[PDB]
Amino acid sequence: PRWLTAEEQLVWRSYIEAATLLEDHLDRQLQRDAGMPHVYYGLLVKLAESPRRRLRMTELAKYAKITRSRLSHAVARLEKNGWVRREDCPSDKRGQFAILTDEGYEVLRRTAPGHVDAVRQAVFDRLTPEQQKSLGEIMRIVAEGLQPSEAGADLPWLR
Amino acid sequence: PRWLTAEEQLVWRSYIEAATLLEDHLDRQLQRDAGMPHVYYGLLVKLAESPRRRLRMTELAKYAKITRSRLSHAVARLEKNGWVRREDCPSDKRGQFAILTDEGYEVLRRTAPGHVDAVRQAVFDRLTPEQQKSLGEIMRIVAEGLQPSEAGADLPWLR
DNA sequence: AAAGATTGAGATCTCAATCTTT
DNA sequence: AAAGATTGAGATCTCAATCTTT
Repeated sequence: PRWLTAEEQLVWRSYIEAATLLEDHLDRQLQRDAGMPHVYYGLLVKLAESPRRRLRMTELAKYAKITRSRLSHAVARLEKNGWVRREDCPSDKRGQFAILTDEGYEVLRRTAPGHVDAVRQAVFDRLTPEQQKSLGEIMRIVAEGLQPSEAGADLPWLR
Repeated sequence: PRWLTAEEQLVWRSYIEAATLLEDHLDRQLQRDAGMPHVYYGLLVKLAESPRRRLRMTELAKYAKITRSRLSHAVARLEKNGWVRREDCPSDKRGQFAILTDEGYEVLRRTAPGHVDAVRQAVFDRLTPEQQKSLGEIMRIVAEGLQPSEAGADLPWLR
């Protein structure tokens, strides 16, 4: 039997709040200004960044840190509104590509500045360089920790 | 209305991943070992901590940083499985109390150690004291920033 | 009216089952 | 068989509408 010290509780509690408030603030900013939730927007960003604006489903899920299932549903929804389309992998008749359409790229161009502001104002404008450095070192460890290479691990995109 | 440096962009990414992986890891740990998602478990923890193991709805929402709507739905679900019950406020026939049942308390006693481990292994076991200090200072600013007292704001529990 | 809280519908996420291809 | 990916059902969250009490 362990437990958390009161000091640790304060750290953890303030993490939980912050995260829950950020996701809320950003989801809302994106739902009004761009018509989609934060996770979806992130998918478009990752494709926009990819070679030929495309990425195979599992690779997309891996970057997003979500499950293939969630990704499929999300891309059905994004395909419906025309921001994304799908193609077959030619060498492997099993794979599928998610490709960002022109119109999808135009929604990023239209909305990103808004979304960037919101992410600035909530976070980066409030932290000294030292803490920005410190935040990234910290989250990278937490992330690294939760996606080890070790064999039979429970990674979302391998679910 | 400036741009984000590439460094800042990378910090932000690694934040998003970490958070998305933690919520995933903890939701799953709590869904198997305790039969409920992380946010719900939090509600039980806050009541367990409260005087008389009870708290009025809006107060509960304010601690949890969620909306009243989400809270009502969540407490219907917790009431159904018997971990929570409701009472009327006697002075104000408008208010409602959320009270943690005995059996609900027994689910915390049973599961907390598991949940604490999972939160240790993912986070605290991986950070030096300096970074634990640093994390809390950082998130507390982000949180404080997103819930100002200054009236014309969009706080979940006031939605 | 506004405050406290709930409701139902539709959107999304999770889980398990399924299909095809390797 | 396992890998890549999708489906549908049920669980949960959001949004707007609603009800009761102040």
